[PDB]
Amino acid sequence: VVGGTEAQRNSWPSQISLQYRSGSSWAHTCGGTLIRQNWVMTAAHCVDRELTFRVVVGEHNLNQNNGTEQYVGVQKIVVHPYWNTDDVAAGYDIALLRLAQSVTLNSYVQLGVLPRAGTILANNSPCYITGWGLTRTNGQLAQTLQQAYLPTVDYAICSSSSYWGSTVKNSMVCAGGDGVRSGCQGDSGGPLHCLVNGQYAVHGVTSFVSRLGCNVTRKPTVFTRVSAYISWINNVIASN
Ligand SMILES: CC(C)c1ccc(NC(=O)[C@H](Cc2ccccc2)NC(=O)[C@H](CCCC[NH3+])NC(=O)C(F)(F)F)cc1
Ligand SMILES: [Ca+2]
Repeated sequence: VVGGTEAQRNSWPSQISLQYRSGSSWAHTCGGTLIRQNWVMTAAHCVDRELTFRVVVGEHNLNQNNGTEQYVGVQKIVVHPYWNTDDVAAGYDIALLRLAQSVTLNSYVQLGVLPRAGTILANNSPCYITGWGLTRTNGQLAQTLQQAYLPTVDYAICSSSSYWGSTVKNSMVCAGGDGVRSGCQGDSGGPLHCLVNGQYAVHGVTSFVSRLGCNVTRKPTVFTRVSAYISWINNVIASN
């Protein structure tokens, strides 16, 4: 998160860190959203490498014991059947991970509330992106969870010439684009939380930014529109 602020410890409890095994250690690669005590929603591109992965719920400071973390292994990865590694602009950048154990819910670990199927947010809707990714373009991971106020840019505006054009599809949410605040590498998979009827709901899964830089005027951060995937999500959790 470029142009972010430090999140309070309990503000966003459905946020997880997706980490992979590096030598004796574990490194953060992506965010996610806890959606069931044993299921995480993240972006499909986050698990395209065949790495050993773990999820950390209740995490705040990556590099420090918070006294609130639960570590759980990933048991099963279901990516969207239509996801293509070579074409992120096609969409379908969503995956579901079955955890090896059910996590315990407390004020640090909560399930994220999903939107009703088909819900589109009006332009300039109040949303927040959270994550541990790069705080500058080509910078470094944050060690505490950051948040940034990122209002949505609706599809007409976002798919216009000036903006993402043809690269954005109606299965995506655009948010931000002011050249100051943005999602950046390592925030992929994470939540875009939007305040709806007095309730925060997870409307985006972070998917991409520009090839030119994270915080670029008129190139909003792009998210998988979660409400486009509610029947697939339910259908996976029911069977698996
Ligand atoms: C400055 C220049 C090197 C530059 C190049 C690319 C970007 N970023 C990008 O275009 C964004 C990174 C990103 C994702 C989500 C949120 C924020 C940022 N990258 C993506 O869309 C890829 C998805 C690859 C799909 C194929 N397997 N994301 C990533 O792999 C991740 F996790 F590291 F962030 C930003 C800057
Ligand atoms: Ca920690």
